[PDB]
Amino acid sequence: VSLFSHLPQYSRQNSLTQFMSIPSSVIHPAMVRLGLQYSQGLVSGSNARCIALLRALQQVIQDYTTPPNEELSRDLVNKLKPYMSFLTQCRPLSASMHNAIKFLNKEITSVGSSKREEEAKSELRAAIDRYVQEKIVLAAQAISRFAYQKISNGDVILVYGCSSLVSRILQEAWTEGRRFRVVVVDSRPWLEGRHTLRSLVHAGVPASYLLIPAASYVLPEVSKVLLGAHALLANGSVMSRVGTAQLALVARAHNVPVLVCCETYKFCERVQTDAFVSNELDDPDDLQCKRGEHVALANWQNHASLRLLNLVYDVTPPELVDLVITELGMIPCSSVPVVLRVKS
Amino acid sequence: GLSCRFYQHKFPEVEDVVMVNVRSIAEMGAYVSLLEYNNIEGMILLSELSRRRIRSINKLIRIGRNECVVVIRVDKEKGYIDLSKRRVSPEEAIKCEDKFTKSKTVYSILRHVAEVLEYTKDEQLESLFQRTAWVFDDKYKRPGYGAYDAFKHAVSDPSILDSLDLNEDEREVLINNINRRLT
Amino acid sequence: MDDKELIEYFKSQMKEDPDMASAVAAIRTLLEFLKRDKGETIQGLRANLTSAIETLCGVDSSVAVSSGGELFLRFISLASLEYSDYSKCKKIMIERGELFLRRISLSRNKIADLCHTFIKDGATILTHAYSRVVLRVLEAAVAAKKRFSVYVTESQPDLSGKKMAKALCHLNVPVTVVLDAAVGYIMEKADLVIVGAEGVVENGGIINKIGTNQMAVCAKAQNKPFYVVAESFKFVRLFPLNQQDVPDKFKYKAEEHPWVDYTAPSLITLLFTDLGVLTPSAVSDELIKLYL
Repeated sequence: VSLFSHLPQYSRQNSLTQFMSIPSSVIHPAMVRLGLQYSQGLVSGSNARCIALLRALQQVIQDYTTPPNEELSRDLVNKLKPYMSFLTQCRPLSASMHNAIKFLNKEITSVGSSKREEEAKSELRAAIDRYVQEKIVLAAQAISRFAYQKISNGDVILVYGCSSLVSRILQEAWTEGRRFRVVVVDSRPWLEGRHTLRSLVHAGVPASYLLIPAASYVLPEVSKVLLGAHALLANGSVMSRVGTAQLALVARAHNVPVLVCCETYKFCERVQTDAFVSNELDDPDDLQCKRGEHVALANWQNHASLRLLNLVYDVTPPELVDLVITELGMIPCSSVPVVLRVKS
Repeated sequence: GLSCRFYQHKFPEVEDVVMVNVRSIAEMGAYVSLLEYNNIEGMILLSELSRRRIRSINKLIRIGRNECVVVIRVDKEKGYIDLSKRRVSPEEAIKCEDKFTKSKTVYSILRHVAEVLEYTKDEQLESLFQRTAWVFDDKYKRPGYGAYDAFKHAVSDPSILDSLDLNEDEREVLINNINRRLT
Repeated sequence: MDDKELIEYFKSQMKEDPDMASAVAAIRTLLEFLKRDKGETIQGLRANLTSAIETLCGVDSSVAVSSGGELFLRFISLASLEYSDYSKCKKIMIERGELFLRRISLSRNKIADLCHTFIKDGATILTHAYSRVVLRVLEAAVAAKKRFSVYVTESQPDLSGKKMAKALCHLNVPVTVVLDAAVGYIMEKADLVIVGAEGVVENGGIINKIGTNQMAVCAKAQNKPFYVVAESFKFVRLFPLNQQDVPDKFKYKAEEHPWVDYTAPSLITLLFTDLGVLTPSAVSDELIKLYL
């Protein structure tokens, strides 16, 4: 597709460890394992990947030796770059990873050269642990406590895709002694809502399941819409998985409020005015349908004029969102920049 | 299961440094619970509210911590104690921590000793306290430290245990626990 | 003083001067309670003040009272208050409360001065119900040698619009009274809409007397400006979404007869507060700054 030809396309069946030496190499083995797991797709999620990367970085910082004359302050910064270039080669990064990169580089630079190696190592490990503890778990607990006040008996809540924060909030609210039922909507390049369906069924909550194109059929019954997010842009738009904007638009057409939950450490500084351009493409071979004998799109490379498109991200304007919940409270969507980054 | 005051006193005096664990945060002050004088409520007024600072915090990071605070005003009839934090010196905090640890160890070993006797309530625990440890610190005329050093010295000389009005049933368990913990 | 004395003082203060709002009466009663409290403790004083505020809110169900009490409590405690003596702290908070009371009584004139310049020459103004701040605004405007015409609504079920018109008569301005169901018919001739307020919410909307939502929708359907006059001590922490989410203790006063309704921020143009002139997006963080 010439429209999205600017973005690169990568396949998930290209082994990168074939030409690497077996008993360790320039790349630390922990990064090799992490990149292998990322490429195989065994670790998915906007928040688990950051934790795994930080754990690997802790492991590398544990095993380090200062050069005989060179100070570690610049040596570590120079050493870290090839590893994360390799990680980017394995799979494109996300906003949380970039923020963690910036914080870690700031911490590494800020250290003084008077201290010994062991003191610096201990301080860096303690700082990383403090960051992980403070910026993920406590924020989730505070967000759940804040959002508990907008759920009442007899409500019907609509969720899309899979998100850990939404499941945690719903399970805590149900345990607190509230009664309601949930509706799950799924798309069909991944089918990621089945995880949420299983978790909710196990928790003991009634639920319904359906596909995205029928969204207009069930919206007359719904009363609230709850959504997660991947990043927050400077102008106030919300970036998420493909299809969220459709749900927002149809809910607006049926007069249904929409709520968005996100953590404060995913705040970016980019500006975007359309749901295009800066996105990520995926493997086009997954769109092949397996319906009995009829298997179209097989060997689609034979036809010259046939193209398959696979987007991953979608930007939603702030005119279709009515409330945003963060660890600092609840605010209107248009007021995101005036509080999130005004502390600078 | 059991709970008893660390000292025979019921209320602290002025210019006293005490352990404190933050319980909840209100709009003007901090609701806290004391430990040495059992679970009793108290307020710490936030100087300047730390007002700009408090806007950007999760507001629940401070729940469940420990520090030393100084008592300024006391009202026995209602049960209200005024506390402060700025009026604290680190040298005093060192003795605060040391005394808290010593009292904690003494309380733990005494409670373990009384556990074997299986006190139904804490009234018998209070009687044991006033018959063994409170009388100890009264005889030594010093609070907290006297009982601790007496127990630490008795690990080699149990004869002093016979000086007090201690029954053999209590004495056996107490000697066993003292030689177990203190060693 | 006890609960009966509290209620007696509250009702007497309300009755003495009809030209006075509930918030000022609650603040004065709280100050009186502060000046007659005995004991040696801070938490005891806080508990007594909280109980007094609760028993005051119990008698009268209006939004402004609770916000005024909370703001009073927060404001009087924003100083050192460490010292060693109860009396010095008591005098300090008494002085702070007196200064706060002095500050409150200087907002209507500022609102009128800021808002009177938005009225054109020879214009038709539609308003709803009775509100003293709008009357002050119009008096200031007419003192500046301008001419205009005014429409009002009967405002069922207590017919306060007739009282508003009678008050407007002394200012020799042309005034008309229309039915409560003729708003859509009369919207064509109007030029701008000015209404009062009873409480400002987080997202920017307002809470007012029943019958404002339809006026706002009708004005939006024909592209007419919508203006709101409010006060600083009426900002409350609440994030309603629809008409159901309003708390029940404000809906029904002490067949359905609700007394108040909420209007969204997307149907409003400007807000004229004592802080200045704010777009609806500015309230979302001005409220955060205010509740220090």
